Amino acid sequence: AYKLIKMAGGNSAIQTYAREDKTTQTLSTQKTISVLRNGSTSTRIIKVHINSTAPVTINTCDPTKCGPTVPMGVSFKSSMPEDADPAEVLKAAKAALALFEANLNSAFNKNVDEISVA
Amino acid sequence: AYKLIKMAGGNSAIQTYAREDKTTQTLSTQKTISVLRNGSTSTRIIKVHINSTAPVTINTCDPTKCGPTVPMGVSFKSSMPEDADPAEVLKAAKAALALFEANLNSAFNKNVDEISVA
Amino acid sequence: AYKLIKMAGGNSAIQTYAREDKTTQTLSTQKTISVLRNGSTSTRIIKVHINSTAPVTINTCDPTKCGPTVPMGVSFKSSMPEDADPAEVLKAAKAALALFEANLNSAFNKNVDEISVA
Amino acid sequence: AYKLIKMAGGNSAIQTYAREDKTTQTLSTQKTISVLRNGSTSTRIIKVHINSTAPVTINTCDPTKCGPTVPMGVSFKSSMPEDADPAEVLKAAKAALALFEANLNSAFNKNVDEISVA
Amino acid sequence: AYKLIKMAGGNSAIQTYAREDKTTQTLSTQKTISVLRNGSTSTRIIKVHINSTAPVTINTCDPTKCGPTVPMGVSFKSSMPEDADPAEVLKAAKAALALFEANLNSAFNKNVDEISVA
Amino acid sequence: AYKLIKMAGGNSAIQTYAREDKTTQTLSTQKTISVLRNGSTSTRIIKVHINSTAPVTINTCDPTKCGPTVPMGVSFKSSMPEDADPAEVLKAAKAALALFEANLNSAFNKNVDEISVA
Repeated sequence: AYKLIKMAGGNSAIQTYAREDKTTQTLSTQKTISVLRNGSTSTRIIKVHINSTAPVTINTCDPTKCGPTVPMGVSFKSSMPEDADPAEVLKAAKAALALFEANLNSAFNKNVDEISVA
Repeated sequence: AYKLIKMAGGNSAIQTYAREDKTTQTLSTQKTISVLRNGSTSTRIIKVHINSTAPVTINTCDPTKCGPTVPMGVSFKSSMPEDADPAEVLKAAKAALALFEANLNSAFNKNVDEISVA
Repeated sequence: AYKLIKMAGGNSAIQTYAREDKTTQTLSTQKTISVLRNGSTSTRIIKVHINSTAPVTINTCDPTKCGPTVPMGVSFKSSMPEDADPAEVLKAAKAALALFEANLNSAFNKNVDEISVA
Repeated sequence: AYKLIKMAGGNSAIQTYAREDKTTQTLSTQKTISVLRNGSTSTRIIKVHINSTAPVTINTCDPTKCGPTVPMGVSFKSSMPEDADPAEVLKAAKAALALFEANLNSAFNKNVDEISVA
Repeated sequence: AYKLIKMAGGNSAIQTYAREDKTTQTLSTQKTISVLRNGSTSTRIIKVHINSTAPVTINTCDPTKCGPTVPMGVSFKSSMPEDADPAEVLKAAKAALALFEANLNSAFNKNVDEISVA
Repeated sequence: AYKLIKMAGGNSAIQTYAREDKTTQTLSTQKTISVLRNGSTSTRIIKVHINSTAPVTINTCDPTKCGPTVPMGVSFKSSMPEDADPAEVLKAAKAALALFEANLNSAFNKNVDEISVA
């Protein structure tokens, strides 16, 4: 139960947030608009990028003597024509993620031959 | 209300599925392992990549839904050293996605100053 | 009966908005400052530029409204040295626009010999 | 309460007017027709240009000893396919202008995040 | 009593404001973050910069009564590592400012053997 | 409550003080005068600089528990022509400082659309 407050940042397109408790855990959201034209017609391509990271100490069996840290991260990206419906690709993506997020650190990729979407 | 069946493709430690009824909607899951060495210490880095896309007919002039197709896609990526705990990173990422999910196709960026979690 | 929301673009001291319901209709406002030096004296010149455009499907043969799109646009520009009074210039410009507004698309020029103001 | 009478001018496309009271305040209206063809089809592009200017003396704090003058100007431009409807782009442009015309000389561009159109 | 309205700036790191009555009187706020890497531990260093200026005109007698304009400004700067306590340096700075504030425009300075802090 | 005792400085333009309790916490006051020659009239320009700092130690875990020391500081600067009135720029700067003061050590910043001045 915490909240991520917006950080001072240089870019206007990117919003950066840090966790109130641990200002080492951060999150970043960015939106990009692109233009793709066929002949005379032109359509907008909206791209979203959300990145949540925190540092994690490399050495589990060490005495935690400020061992060099590696970023641990979870990222989300979205690219779609304006006013398209991501509802179904999101449902599918979330269903797939549910199979992995238990084993997101365990180097074990189960052979799944079909994924059921709710 | 549907299921993603593994497509008749060569497994490359990358598993690609298509939706049973709409085989245009696809989804891919891969896990890879890297080795990060800092001095004497070496640690394994688990990297998951899930992708869920469908084609979208460009909003066109015809009453019939006919036009060039642009891919729309939602992608989730995850990189962390083995046996780390991404619980809080995932929680924050999911809260941010909850904020931006309706606006994934909006072409307008909502300026929020804090993101409440858990 | 609608509002122009500022689009998710990088502010360049130029503000670009799109219409909320019809995001094809856009509008841009910029203000710039110049310095005009005549001999010893230097004065600041304020320059405003407002642009309001929408795409227009070319009048075509099909019953469906399908054809190449040409931009239609109305543009207002204003340049004056700082603290000047453009009240009367604006008044005359507005009277002229009132005369020509119905004929902005006419391909016929109305020959008027006087323009009444205020 | 004045009127702009037509001036002697050289061009037939451009109508030039001067104010009766001050023949230093002037106004000019021009209409241009262009042709844009796709394949066999061809369409007219009607462009209107209205420019209202007056000279203004540079030096406010001077004794008004015929200081060199700079033109202060307000301009309007219109470009659209023949028989298109500028009604909405005009409404939007006028709504935007209303925010600026108070501060047309004051070098201050307020951050406006949305413009309401009547 | 007045309000500092936010001006439209291209840079998102700096927020600029102008007084509603006098748009010549302005104020800028900027926060920036620096990383100080000591060994394998990086610490965050927060710098704040507030500036409040307005143009003052130096009247000099002249056949043509226009004199130059030079800004008068009050600036505040701050720099400290994250989660440090500025309470006491603020109190001391404010007491010194209290001594000098009356005489900011006066070119007088007297030896002060001690400054009493609240 | 404490007293800033005057330290013994070689330069007479700058007066330096140290807190009686903590001689590590210091404060400097300096006033300087500049001449601005416009034609045959020279005008006096008063600049004041107050600085209040103290050393803060960044604790970083290490086999040998000694971390580096970096200063935290609050700075005030002022510059204006003689006999000008800073009352309003001071009020505005103080209101902005009042907003940012709590968050001087926090790395958070939220968009503020206006600052209300007393």
